[PDB]
Amino acid sequence: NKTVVVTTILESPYVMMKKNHEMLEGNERYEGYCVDLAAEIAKHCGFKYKLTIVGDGKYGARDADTKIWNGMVGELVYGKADIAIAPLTITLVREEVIDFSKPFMSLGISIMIKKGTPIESAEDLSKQTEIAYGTLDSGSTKEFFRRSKIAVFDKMWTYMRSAEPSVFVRTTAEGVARVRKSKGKYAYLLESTMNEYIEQRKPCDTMKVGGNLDSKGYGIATPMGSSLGKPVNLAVLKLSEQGVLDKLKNKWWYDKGECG
Amino acid sequence: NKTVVVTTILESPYVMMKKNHEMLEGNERYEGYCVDLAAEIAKHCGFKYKLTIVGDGKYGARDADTKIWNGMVGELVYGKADIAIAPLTITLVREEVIDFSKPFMSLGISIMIKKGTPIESAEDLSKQTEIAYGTLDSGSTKEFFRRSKIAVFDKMWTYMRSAEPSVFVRTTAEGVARVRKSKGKYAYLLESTMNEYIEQRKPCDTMKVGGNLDSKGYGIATPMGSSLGKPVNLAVLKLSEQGVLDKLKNKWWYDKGECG
Ligand SMILES: N[C@@H](CCC(=O)O)C(=O)O
Ligand SMILES: N[C@@H](CCC(=O)O)C(=O)O
Ligand SMILES: [Li+]
Ligand SMILES: [Li+]
Repeated sequence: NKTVVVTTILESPYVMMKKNHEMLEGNERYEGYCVDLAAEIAKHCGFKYKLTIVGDGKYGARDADTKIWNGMVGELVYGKADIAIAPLTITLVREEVIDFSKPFMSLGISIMIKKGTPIESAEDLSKQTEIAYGTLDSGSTKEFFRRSKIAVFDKMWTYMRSAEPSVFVRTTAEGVARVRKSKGKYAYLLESTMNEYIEQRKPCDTMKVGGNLDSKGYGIATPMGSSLGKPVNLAVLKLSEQGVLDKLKNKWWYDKGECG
Repeated sequence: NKTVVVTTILESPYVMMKKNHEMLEGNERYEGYCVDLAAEIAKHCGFKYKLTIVGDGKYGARDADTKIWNGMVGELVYGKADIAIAPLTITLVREEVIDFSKPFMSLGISIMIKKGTPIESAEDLSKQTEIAYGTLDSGSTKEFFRRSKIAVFDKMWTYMRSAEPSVFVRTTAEGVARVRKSKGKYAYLLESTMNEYIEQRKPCDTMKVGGNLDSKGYGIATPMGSSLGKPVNLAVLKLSEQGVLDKLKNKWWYDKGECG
């Protein structure tokens, strides 16, 4: 029937511009883990689709004042897209307003440092002031710190929320640049999936340190009650069980890694 | 209103008999990760409940001939329990017949050996015949091997399905005993969660080797369409985000580990 509108986000290696994108149109402009996953889910569910990059470049948060959702979550809530296929964390507040598949990838929050930075853990970050640290805006990592009752994470949030200049970034790439350019004086808190990808990219100057701070998952999201949710969830489980999700992770993370 | 009937399974450290169980009655007979999780979910959802150990001691599989489900899955499908709170793997075939929460624990299939056994991987097992290996009956690990199209896992299944004497066991404890007693000539394929627990128990003679073979999760299950599913799923996500699931994992795996 109708073309399914897929909201997604330009986040490497999930969705990236193809080298020759300026000559290409439509879905062919893009490549990556989520582009491949969208093709697999569409094939299993039997729909045609159009990939659309979220206008505001955000994952999704609800404004405390207006109660309005932004980002990909907002695109689903307000009826501007039919499905989100992206590294979108399954969270309580989001689950209350959109539907999610079972997870297609497991992850947790992690620490990225410039190589040689003397930090091995969140506790280490929390006990010093020389090295600044922050998170992405409008996403689940920022919310993790804002809501935590665990002393070390509350201490980190109390620092981050009032730090000057701001420690928060608008995109993962801006966080990576800040780590790379800050001579060891900025560390970035981000999901293990993104951190592990970046560690395999030139110039090979970052690394993931410490254990993950939490354990959670990304899911494919649909507007609440959409008939697409049920077949999409069954497709995710099938792809998981057939080993396809594992093959795609290796393809986009490790197969052409650049750091040895 | 009505007392919720919870089906569960005696699998350490998820549900275990308390030391003084012979003097105790009802839910007080039991302790463990799933006993604590049931209490937390009941508190958040506001129900009273009765823990019941599944009669046949199985997780759940569908008989190819009769199409009848056994185990905890069968208890839900046939209306004998209201909810399953257990280390029950979220799988495609189960998702088609019962509802599941988002996962409360992440895991994958793994290899348990007696210390000193010269095996480091599934590929190693598959390329030799001196060391026998098998899985639990009536569960998701056996089904993983039976359905895999990946050459190494298909080769392992072709061996396991015809091995004599049988390499399959009825309970995890029987698998552990077979590893411990077989002088290095049996290796057991089981979920990483169970393997990591057993590695911390006396006599400290087993170990987990190699990476996990897959990535998946346990969920709380309800009969399809039950009104309990929605609040239970929101409770799982809340407990996840508050760090309670992490606290319970540490409590039952590591806090009183016996092997250093
Ligand atoms: N996956 C996150 C974005 C990344 C982050 O917050 O670190 C989300 O869905 O909000
Ligand atoms: N968690 C598995 C049981 C253990 C196994 O198969 O290794 C299930 O739900 O079937
Ligand atoms: Li939801
Ligand atoms: Li289901």
